[PDB]
Amino acid sequence: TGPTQRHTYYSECDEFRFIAPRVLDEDAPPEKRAGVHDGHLKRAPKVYCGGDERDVLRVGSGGFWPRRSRLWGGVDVFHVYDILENVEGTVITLLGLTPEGHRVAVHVYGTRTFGWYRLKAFGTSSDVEFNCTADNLAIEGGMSDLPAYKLMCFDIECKAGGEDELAFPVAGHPEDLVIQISCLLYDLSTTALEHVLLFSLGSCDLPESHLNELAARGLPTPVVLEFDSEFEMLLAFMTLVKQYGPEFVTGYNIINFDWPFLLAKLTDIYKVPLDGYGRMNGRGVFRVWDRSKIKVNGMVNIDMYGIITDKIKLSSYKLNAVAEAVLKDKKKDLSYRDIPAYYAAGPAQRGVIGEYCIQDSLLVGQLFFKFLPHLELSAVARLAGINITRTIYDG
Ligand SMILES: [Ca+2]
Ligand SMILES: [Ca+2]
Repeated sequence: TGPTQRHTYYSECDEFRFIAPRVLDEDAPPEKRAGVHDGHLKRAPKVYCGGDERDVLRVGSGGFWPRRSRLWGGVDVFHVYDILENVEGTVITLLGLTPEGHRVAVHVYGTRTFGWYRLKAFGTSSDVEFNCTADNLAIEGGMSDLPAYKLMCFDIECKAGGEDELAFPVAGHPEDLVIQISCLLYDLSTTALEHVLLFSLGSCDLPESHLNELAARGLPTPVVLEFDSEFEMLLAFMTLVKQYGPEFVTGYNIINFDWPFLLAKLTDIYKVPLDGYGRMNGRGVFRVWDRSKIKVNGMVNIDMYGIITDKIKLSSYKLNAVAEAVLKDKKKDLSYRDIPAYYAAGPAQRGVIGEYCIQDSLLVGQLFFKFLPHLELSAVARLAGINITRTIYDG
């Protein structure tokens, strides 16, 4: 039988373009440690974690990252945060959470924005889905606290791989690789940090001092996901994005750098269709366009750089200067000038790259929870009668 509408995200993958820095071949002689390998490889993408080893696209009990996924590849009151329009007649899809924290999509038929509602083959990555008409819906008065939506705060590190290692990385150059992704998952209602993930191209041993500091701050112990190539890492990040499905996503300059870089790699280098990687399982919007906008269906992208430049007056809006100014937190900064020499040194030094990548995402979380931009944007979305996505990206 299978799904009525085809899922277009990778639920399976048995061959891919393998691109990796040759310096990770710590067993190879120096004459062959320069540049990147770039070829095809006929095996399933895989991820390593703490000595254990899994296929990236396998779903089961032993997963290295959290999921909020009912369906994978077809295998098996509410609060609305976002609304999709699609054709089946025009169907209006309300995306949301119940008080229990189940993900819902309610498909409203017969038509020709943020708050609680009452009711009176899935098209999406939800736990339950409903067909109804607009008369089956009413605003649930007396409910105003946000359900347990999830925020993903993320940051990429890139490494230019051409004859100048200090050159600004260009996504269209196959040898300019994403080498790490920090991915911090928070509960948006309680503000609790629930997971600290570091995606790493190559082996990566975070330092004891960093692990002890996070433990002393009472924060979750980081999970390091190690990968042999850029595609396996990018596929796994997108797999987490689809499987965990953070309703809100934040970062610093993620709209003008991180998202455009990732999506350029995924689209141009690897030929991965992005239209099933949002909330919808295929034929959904997932696009960056030019400073940039972004639309990912079912995901609210909030760039803290935009929020902060709009809100504080500063001599510099570099994340470090902002952290010193706003949080009073004097972050020590790893230079982009350091990254190539550290990356080539071994898993301990790639661990130092990892620490600073995690610390960056942690500051952006603190900034996020200070300004609470989602509260400002949802308030405007309610008042102005438009969805929160359009509230951000339209004038
Ligand atoms: Ca960033
Ligand atoms: Ca960074």
